[PDB]
Amino acid sequence: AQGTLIRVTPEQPTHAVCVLGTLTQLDICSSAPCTSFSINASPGVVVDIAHSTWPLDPGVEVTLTMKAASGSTGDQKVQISYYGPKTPPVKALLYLTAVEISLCADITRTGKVKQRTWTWGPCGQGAILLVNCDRDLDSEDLQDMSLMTLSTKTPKDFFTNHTLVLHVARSEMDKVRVFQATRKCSVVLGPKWPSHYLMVPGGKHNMDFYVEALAFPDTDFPGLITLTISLLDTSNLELPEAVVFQDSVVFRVAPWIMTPNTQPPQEVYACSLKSVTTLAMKAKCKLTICQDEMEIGYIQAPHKTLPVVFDSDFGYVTRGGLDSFGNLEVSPPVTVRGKEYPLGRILFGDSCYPSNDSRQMHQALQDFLSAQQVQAPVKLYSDWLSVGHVDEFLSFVPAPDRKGFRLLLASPRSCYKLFQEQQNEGHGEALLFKQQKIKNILSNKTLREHNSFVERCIDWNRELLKRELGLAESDIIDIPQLFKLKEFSKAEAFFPNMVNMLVLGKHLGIPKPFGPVINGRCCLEEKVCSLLEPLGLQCTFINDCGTNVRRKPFSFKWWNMVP
Amino acid sequence: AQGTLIRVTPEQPTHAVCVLGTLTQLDICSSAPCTSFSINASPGVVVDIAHSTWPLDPGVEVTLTMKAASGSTGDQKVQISYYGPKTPPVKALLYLTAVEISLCADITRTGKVKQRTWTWGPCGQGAILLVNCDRDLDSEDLQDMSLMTLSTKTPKDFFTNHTLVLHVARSEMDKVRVFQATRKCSVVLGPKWPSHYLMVPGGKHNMDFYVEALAFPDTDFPGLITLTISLLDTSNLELPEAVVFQDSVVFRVAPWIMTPNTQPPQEVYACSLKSVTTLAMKAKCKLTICQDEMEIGYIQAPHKTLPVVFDSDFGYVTRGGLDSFGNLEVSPPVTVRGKEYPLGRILFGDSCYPSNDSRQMHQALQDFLSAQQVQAPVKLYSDWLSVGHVDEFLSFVPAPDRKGFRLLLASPRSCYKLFQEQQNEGHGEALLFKQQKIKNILSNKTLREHNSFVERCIDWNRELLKRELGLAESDIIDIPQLFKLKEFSKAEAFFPNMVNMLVLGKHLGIPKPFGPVINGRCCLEEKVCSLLEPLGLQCTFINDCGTNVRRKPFSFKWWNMVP
Repeated sequence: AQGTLIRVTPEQPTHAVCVLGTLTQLDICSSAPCTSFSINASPGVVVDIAHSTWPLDPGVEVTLTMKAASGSTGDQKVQISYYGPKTPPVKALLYLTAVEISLCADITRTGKVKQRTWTWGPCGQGAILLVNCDRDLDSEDLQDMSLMTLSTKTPKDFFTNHTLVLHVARSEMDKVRVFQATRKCSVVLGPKWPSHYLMVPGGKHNMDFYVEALAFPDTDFPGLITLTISLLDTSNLELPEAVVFQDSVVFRVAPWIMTPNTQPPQEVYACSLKSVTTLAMKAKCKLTICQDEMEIGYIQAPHKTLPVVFDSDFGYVTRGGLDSFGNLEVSPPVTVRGKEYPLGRILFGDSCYPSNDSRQMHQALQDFLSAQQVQAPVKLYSDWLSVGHVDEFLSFVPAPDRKGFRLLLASPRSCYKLFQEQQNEGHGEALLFKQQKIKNILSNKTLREHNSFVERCIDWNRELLKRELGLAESDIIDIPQLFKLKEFSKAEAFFPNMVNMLVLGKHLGIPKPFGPVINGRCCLEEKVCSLLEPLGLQCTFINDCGTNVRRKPFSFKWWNMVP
Repeated sequence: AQGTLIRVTPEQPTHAVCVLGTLTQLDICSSAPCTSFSINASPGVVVDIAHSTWPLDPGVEVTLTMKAASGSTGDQKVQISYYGPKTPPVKALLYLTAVEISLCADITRTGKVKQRTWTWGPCGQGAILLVNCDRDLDSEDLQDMSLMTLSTKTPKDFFTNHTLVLHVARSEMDKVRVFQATRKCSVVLGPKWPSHYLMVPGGKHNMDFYVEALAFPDTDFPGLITLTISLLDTSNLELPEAVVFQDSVVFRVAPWIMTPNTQPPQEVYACSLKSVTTLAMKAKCKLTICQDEMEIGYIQAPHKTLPVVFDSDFGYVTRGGLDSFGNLEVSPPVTVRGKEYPLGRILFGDSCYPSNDSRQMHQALQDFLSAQQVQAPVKLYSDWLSVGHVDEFLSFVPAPDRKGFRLLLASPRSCYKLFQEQQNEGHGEALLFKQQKIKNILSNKTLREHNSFVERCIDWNRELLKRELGLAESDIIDIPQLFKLKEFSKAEAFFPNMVNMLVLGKHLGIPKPFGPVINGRCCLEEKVCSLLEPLGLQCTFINDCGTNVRRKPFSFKWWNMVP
């Protein structure tokens, strides 16, 4: 393991402490007389040595390991006999005192307290801390926190000459807060003070501390917070305190995680019309009435997962229009050229390159999402849309076969083909919605070029999503949809944007495109179903849209990922 | 590689560009009639397809690759023949225009311009940028910068319908600056503007840009800066510009690197006595006269390495007493449990745990050194010394055998033994320097305890350095040295701190410890030589210390490391 080096002499005896679990090396030649030596000691001390030898080479390795906490000070002895030529010299005396000092937490992400660094994966190590989320003591308010325990086994009179201090680095104090459990609970470490003395009794004992995080990861906080325990010697009243042994635990603050439409819906919210309440109903989901300016995510720790709302028993964060959460989505779990993204991959749009007229999500948001590493953000292209949200051109719906989902991309092409197949059939006179006929729309050269330009933007995202999400054409479904360049050549929907749907599990709430009515049945409405129904989706069309959807957190534990 | 997807139809012909080096996929069924199809095209187009097949399955993969830049627009054709049952249908027409667009730099760290991400190591990829260091155009001022070249091979009339733009992300614009070489040089990308239009002529051409970094890595700058090139289509005067192809190069800003005493000295500096000029003389090193408040390091790029001074043709940085560069050192190259540290490992001291009376190096410095990753900083314990510099208890000198160096640690023990061996011999009356006799010093119980406490602090660093630098006792040498606790129980040297030496290569300038004179020869002075000389060091003692030492940069290229 790790440890110290003791120096013994024929001069006088040496007193020293040895913490169970550490490597105690012994320096024998330093103040030695005589050519060889012999080591004999108490039963509780296993004196192992290599090149138990007899020479006096300073290359000899004499390490001691104690087998258990002593009952009193100096229970174990180590006698160093120095002999040589034709003499029987001195015997160096060493009185050790073994103690047990374990600062331990839930390093095995299992909700139960049982290599000095935090490591990802299912075969990794490291306790986890949830950030404290609250807008404006005992278990009645400490189950959300992380338990850390300090157990000690030392001789009764041990803490008359040694004192334990618990500390955090000054650079991390403003990010954590530790509570001491008196078996009330008072704050011992925090933004205020970095260190604190523990009042610990000799013998077998152990106190509980409760830790919480005060900051999600961010551009200036990787997410690790370290708590160390120091065993200080204060046996000499004159000299200052001398650190005898340190040990620590490394916590990692849980990231904020977004939830994709492929997750079972748990609750829908709406603001002050009721096609949605009938939908949630069929969708086996709850429904409660009160604004799409926030996104419901979740933080998760072995001992507790907890919904957390993100705006600009619910947590909150407020980091801060491409600049709104309506331009924020998440792919479903996906694998790309090997690398596995179990929690999906966050999708948010902006522009191809920066200009005097380029919009983008505020840099403080982008940097934040990236800081949570677990869903490695992907920049799409949406700046081409008047409003600018990626939801205006994409969507994800649950599938029952391939990868388990399907990418829906708006598609002007799929609509011209549909209106064309419609004209050929003799319905070129059908009215959409001024109200234009399916043939004027088709003959409109100007409208045609516009969509042709939109096809380009969406197609550019088709390839982007294909690369970053590792998708295949077989994972994509083009939904017939038209567009029109209005404001500053920016794009708007030429009719209810259907790909801007409320995916509530397996039941979809799609905007009704009052399109060309054939056989008393809108062709678009009809086409959309012939694309989704064979997948199991239940298409229902509504008219207009303020809604949010709290969804079920991934069974997969974010910390088992391997970013 | 990476690329686009073209949609052809029997309707009309499709025109499109294809950049050499990209994957051009073809969508055939989208607007197809008829059950099978056939693909035939110009000689310059290698039409490869898999399940050249005949079916009409949307699972068929038809990719095109051009063999070379076209001479005019639409030099290559691709004819899609759609046939089936008992019919001979349409032939879809496609006119492609191949162009060459390579934005390339020195991705092979070789000083010569020849996977879209920056990677470390000897088998890695990624150009390197030096930060601009200057205190207060042509090659006369552009050899320190990094060359980036844009080569193009397109038909003469090509840029009448397409325009190239060079950009940096807004989040990195304030960290880079790009100059355009007109074959004067003017700024095109920088803290001011993120994008810029290139005025590029059709045919074969290539322009040079010169890049420089304006910020070393830091807690808010990992060190990567990305420059992308966009090929925009502006063939339709109505619609906005449409990105056709993007490519980029990823630069990494050179870290600031510190130089250990094991490096050959190149120049010593001193401020307004001359034992040092005689020393540099024997040391085969230059010498120039004018303050130890700065540290001379270096930045290094394949095309140029350049000395850079660090304070609070020389570069400068000013990030901002444990808080001074006198508490800053660097181990020599060393290997620890496998992990290799070729540029050494930065050593800087502070305290064991944070207190009301703990000192430490300003957090902005610590964070800075870490940001340069190349020399992964190690925190030692020095807060116990009145002044607080790690140089007061350690030093590194060049060795000719083992790892190539030797760790020198001050050692009160090595001095008591030496003064004791001296007393036994009958010199217990020798005067040190009030002037105390070698026996009063030895009998002094209070002085003895003090040093005993210092032994503890140094011994705690002995184990720290052993672990982090992977040292062995055989790599350490205790220099006899005494201490005394004065100011607030803080430590000071009980006689010229010898381990605070000016290692000028193989020639050492050690503080003279006017110690007990035996045989007309100070015992300490004598002991120090019997420890160093057999290693090749030339010990010379001076009396007191303002000096700095610019040293030779490691032959090893920092970017070949693997942090």
